[PDB]
Parts: sequence; structure tokens; C-alpha cells
Amino acid sequence: GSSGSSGASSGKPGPTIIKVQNMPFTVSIDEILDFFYGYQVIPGSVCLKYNEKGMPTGEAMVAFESRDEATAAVIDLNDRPIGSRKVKLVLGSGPSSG
Repeated sequence: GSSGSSGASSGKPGPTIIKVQNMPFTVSIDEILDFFYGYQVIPGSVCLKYNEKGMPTGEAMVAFESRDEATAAVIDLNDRPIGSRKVKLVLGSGPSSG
């Protein structure tokens, strides 16, 4: 398929990092914080990714102190209609559990 070039990527311990995709340009830091409402989201975690130019690529990353919380939030917020489009949440570590 799409031949993607890579260099070096290895997993690491720590909290549970979640990956958010399928997000419209309207999405903002405020909206994201409110989207994960109820769950304890680590400060400074919310990392928004932008293109080479600087514009929003509709992607964001978050971290969680507890794996149970991350999984629960993802499942409870999995396929949530954000703004005008649905967002996709995926767990970082796995599927292999250490």
C-alpha cells in the first residue's frame, strides 16, 4: 500500500497516551478540554498537531494517569460527534499488556 518512510520508533512506559483523529478545523483547545470533561486529564498533555505550514491537521494527543480512566473515557467518548464531524479515540499502549 502506501509506502511510508520511517526512522526509529519505540514504545515507552508511563501514563496512558491517547490518540485523537478525525477532528474538524473548528476544533479548539477549549472544545477538547470540555470534550474530555468528567475525566481527569493531565495538564499540558493535550498536544495539538499542525501541518508544516502551521495549520491544524485535526489531530490531538492526550495522556492519562490511570489506564482504566483512559479506556473508559475512550469507550464512553468513542465516535463522539464533535462539532460537525466524529472523532476517533485510540489507546496508545497495546494491544499487548505489560
